[PDB]
Amino acid sequence: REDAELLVTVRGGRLRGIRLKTPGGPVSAFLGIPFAEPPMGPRRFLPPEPKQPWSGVVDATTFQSVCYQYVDTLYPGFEGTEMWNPNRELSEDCLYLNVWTPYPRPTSPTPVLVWIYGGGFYSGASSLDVYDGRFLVQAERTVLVSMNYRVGAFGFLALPGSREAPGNVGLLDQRLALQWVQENVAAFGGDPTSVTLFGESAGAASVGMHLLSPPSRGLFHRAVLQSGAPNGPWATVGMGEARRRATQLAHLVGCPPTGGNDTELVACLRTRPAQVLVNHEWHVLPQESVFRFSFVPVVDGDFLSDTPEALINAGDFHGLQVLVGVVKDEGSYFLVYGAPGFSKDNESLISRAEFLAGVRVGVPQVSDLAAEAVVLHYTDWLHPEDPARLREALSDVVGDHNVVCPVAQLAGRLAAQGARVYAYVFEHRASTLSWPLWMGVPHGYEIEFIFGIPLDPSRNYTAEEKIFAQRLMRYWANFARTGDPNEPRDPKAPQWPPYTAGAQQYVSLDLRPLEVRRGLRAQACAFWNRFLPKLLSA
Amino acid sequence: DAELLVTVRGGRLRGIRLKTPGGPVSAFLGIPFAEPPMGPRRFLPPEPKQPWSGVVDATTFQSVCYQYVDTLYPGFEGTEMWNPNRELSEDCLYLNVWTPYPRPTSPTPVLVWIYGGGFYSGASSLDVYDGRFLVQAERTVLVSMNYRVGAFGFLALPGSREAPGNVGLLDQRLALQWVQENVAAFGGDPTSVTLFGESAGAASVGMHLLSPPSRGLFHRAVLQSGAPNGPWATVGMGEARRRATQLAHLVGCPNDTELVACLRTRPAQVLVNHEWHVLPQESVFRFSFVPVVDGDFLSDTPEALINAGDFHGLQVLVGVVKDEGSYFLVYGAPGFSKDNESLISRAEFLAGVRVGVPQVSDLAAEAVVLHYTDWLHPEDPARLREALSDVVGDHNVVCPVAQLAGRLAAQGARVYAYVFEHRASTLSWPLWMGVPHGYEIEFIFGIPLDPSRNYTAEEKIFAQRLMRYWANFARTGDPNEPRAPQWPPYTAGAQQYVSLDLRPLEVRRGLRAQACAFWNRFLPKLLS
Ligand SMILES: *[C@@H]1O[C@H](CO[C@@H]2O[C@@H](C)[C@@H](O)[C@@H](O)[C@@H]2O)[C@@H](O[C@@H]2O[C@H](CO)[C@@H](O)[C@H](O)[C@H]2NC(C)=O)[C@H](O)[C@H]1NC(C)=O
Ligand SMILES: *[C@@H]1O[C@H](CO[C@@H]2O[C@@H](C)[C@@H](O)[C@@H](O)[C@@H]2O)[C@@H](O[C@@H]2O[C@H](CO)[C@@H](O)[C@H](O)[C@H]2NC(C)=O)[C@H](O)[C@H]1NC(C)=O
Ligand SMILES: *[C@@H]1O[C@H](CO)[C@@H](O)[C@H](O)[C@H]1NC(C)=O
Repeated sequence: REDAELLVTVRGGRLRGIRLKTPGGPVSAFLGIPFAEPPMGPRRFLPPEPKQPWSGVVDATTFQSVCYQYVDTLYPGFEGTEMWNPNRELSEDCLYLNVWTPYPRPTSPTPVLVWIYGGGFYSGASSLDVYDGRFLVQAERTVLVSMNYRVGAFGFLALPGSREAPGNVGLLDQRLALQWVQENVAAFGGDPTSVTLFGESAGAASVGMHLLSPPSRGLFHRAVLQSGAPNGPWATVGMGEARRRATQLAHLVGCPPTGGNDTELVACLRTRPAQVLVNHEWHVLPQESVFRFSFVPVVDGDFLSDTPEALINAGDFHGLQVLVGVVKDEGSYFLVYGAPGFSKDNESLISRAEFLAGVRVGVPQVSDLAAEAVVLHYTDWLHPEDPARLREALSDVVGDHNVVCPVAQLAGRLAAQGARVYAYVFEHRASTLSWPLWMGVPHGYEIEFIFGIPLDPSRNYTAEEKIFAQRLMRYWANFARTGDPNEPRDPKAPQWPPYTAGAQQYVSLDLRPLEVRRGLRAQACAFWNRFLPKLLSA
Repeated sequence: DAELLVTVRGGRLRGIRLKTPGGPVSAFLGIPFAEPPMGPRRFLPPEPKQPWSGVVDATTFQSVCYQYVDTLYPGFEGTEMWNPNRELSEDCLYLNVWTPYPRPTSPTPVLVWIYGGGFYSGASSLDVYDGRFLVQAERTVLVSMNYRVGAFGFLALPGSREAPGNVGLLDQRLALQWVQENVAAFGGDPTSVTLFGESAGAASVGMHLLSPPSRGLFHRAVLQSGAPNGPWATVGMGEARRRATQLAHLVGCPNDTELVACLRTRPAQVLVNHEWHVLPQESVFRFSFVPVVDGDFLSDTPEALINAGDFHGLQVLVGVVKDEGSYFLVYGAPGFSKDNESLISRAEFLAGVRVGVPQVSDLAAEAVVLHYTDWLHPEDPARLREALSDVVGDHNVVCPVAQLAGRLAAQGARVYAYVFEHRASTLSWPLWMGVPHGYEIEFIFGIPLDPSRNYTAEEKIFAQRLMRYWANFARTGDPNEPRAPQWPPYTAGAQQYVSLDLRPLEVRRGLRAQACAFWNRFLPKLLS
């Protein structure tokens, strides 16, 4: 009749899961658990409501729908883009989370990893192949949780001050899921007193915002920020700019038939089909850029009482352990989405005039003086027009500005203000990687190793890549268990030292053993983090 | 001895025979080329020397123009070699001619030397400017003049006739006119005159390049460690008026006519004693009275003039020493001394920057600290010493010279560039200063051939090389010897220059190209 391992009772009612086959053995998965009431109709743009209790058994046996989002059509049928696109139907009914647990269920409380996906706050889903938790859970005996959260207008359109579209509800979705983990993870054998958040890109930025928001900060203990930071220039927006964007979107879909009473405007927005909002959301940006990020978290005093930059500087982070890192070529991926002269299908050897144009697109919304400063810093004046060099330099501009330097600034301030910080640069280019060689190790391509995807037999990774994947999973689980990625009791293994504002040490992650190195693009980031904001005042 | 008797338009001269290790040389030292600029003539353009009867005694150097005397390290060779070595006088407008013995009987190419000293000091009589070795070795005629410095040469009340400014530059021009009219009497060829100069002397040369009435007085130019577009080399009309006015107040003077008349009653030495504290801020530089851009001598700023010029038909030799900034740091950069290693702290570095780069905004200063900090070693004392040296040298010498070279080459000129990288075995400054500002000059003039001095045999050969490059350039506009690794022209693209040291010429690219992008391309956009 029934199998007890696959049955669990959470506060809301009963659930039935599936037994998953992994190369190392069985795992229990409960996929598609509802944690909020569906944010439908009148509940569009509103904070999430906790899921009301149910009778009978909910089947948590497959991933639920993807939240409504734009679908990338740049390179149709190309694996490099398609691997990030929705693999379930789009629905506004998307507030479900997923729990993976060992088979049989742990008998003593087990550390929990909670994954928050990225996608620029306009896309992403917990159901992507590359976020499959079955391999981590099996290899390291942790519980893994991932949630869906609203993106785009649905998650971050804000008319600040109003009750009908207060903004940041996508982050509130993440918080509700975190509250759910507190109240329920024990039922799966998980330890609500050992919860580690981790996420990549917009997911990392979200992790960081939970760090800086007191009502979230109580729901977890440790944090991992992969290739993103809450102080990233794309990651937040001001109350005014948020309103301008909300309002422009409304206008574009015929709402108020501009501005006016917020209640009327939002009610008119609620009558539009989801797909219509999605279709117009690319229009609301002030400048042509490679960062299609129309709606993102808003600094409005509520979720964030001040800018993330400010909150970081003012904060006491004693008793916090954090793991942070970046891939070797953060910038390259983004360049084929707009920068003149770039394509995945040629060498993208750009001209100097193409380089100058690329700087404005890769660093949108800075003054001409600031742009000049960028061009000066990144030009090699002994070779000002070498196409190969200009390509590399532009990739560095985009990467440094949007990822590496926000991450370095976060790491430095946290370390100096009480946190134990560990830092990495991921340098392995997958044998399976379908992007061209000149892109190096692009944004996003460490995730599949962290989740242990190369252990999937149907995939064609090398045996060394399997070993490497197992190393990374070990570091992450070590960090989740102890706050330290280092092998507890292993001495002949090279040691990963803490990152500090002075020595600035980090390790390289590739097939070779750990190599300790200094500075996260230190010269470059002094420009973005120390000088450029002073040029902003005067 | 008839070789020592010469008649110039003004009258008759008696010179002196000098010895060198290579043979004799004829020298005519202390020739008057202007009426003495004294009493009512203080601050005025030079008047041509009125003819004389009898024979001028031209066997010894004449007086040094009034100037501050450096007392930072009394008795120290490294500083005393630049101080006056004759008595001070406002009666100082004399020039000197060295020529082969016996005097050439066919037109010989002429080198004309303009000394540096921040426009506040210097003299043609310093040992290190001794023309005898160049003249014997390379058979040129060599001329050097004294020109008025400090307030006496560059105090300006723009618009006034009583003190129009730039008269020290006019002293230089008048001497160049003198050379046109009289150098043939010594065997010199007035159709082959090369100007060379170091530091403010180099800025002077460049200024003559950019001023049409001077441009007809010479044919080729050498600019050593200085350039007319240097941030210290000129002053705007308004700021010149302010500094003049402040000097007047400091010496107790109260209408331009009235002000200048009162200044003219003050002993020269009194003006000198107060010239230092008219500057708008503390600085390692003592540069109160400098050439003023007033539309007359310079119709525009040297920067503007350089950008707008057609320089086809010009050949220029330019260069710098390896460590331009180090020398200046011991004159007021906190934590610096010639007598210790000058290992400064970061706070001292930050302070030093405001002193090495005066009168720029905080934002500008921050940018300087950004560019020159190694953010992996932000506090290493040795690295900080080196970087502050870099800052001062880049800003004041290397990047103005680089900009001048690039623009001239891109606008028709043929440019040759060098970096001078030999530290003299006899150098009396500490080792951490490397090759400091001014210490190529003694090699160019062949001072190492003086047997009474203690240079090595390698060093004498080196000097001979440098004398040959320089005279080659004066004769043909090309320093190269026959095919020897060749010295290529400097171009805005390839940016090639050669290293001058004991080794053969090594060709390299870029005169601190990354650093000078900061000073020459970015920083101007900021101040807008
Ligand atoms: C490299 O590619 C870009 C992108 O163009 C597309 O991708 C190429 C691989 C190739 O398949 C092209 O036919 C595609 O159009 C090129 O930039 C484009 O150039 C075309 C023609 O000049 C122009 O109309 C587009 O606007 C350009 N697009 C952008 C984003 O600038 C680039 O020239 C290619 N470099 C080569 C071929 O050397
Ligand atoms: C290196 O020397 C400087 C200069 O000080 C002078 O030269 C020294 C060799 C010694 O003879 C001192 O007595 C001289 O004053 C030092 O900077 C000075 O430090 C003292 C310390 O109180 C201070 O009073 C002076 O104002 C400083 N002078 C300047 C120009 O900043 C420097 O500390 C020495 N470096 C060392 C000792 O490591
Ligand atoms: C907006 O309109 C609604 C519709 O009746 C009204 O109740 C509300 O008071 C209005 N909002 C404000 C701020 O006045």
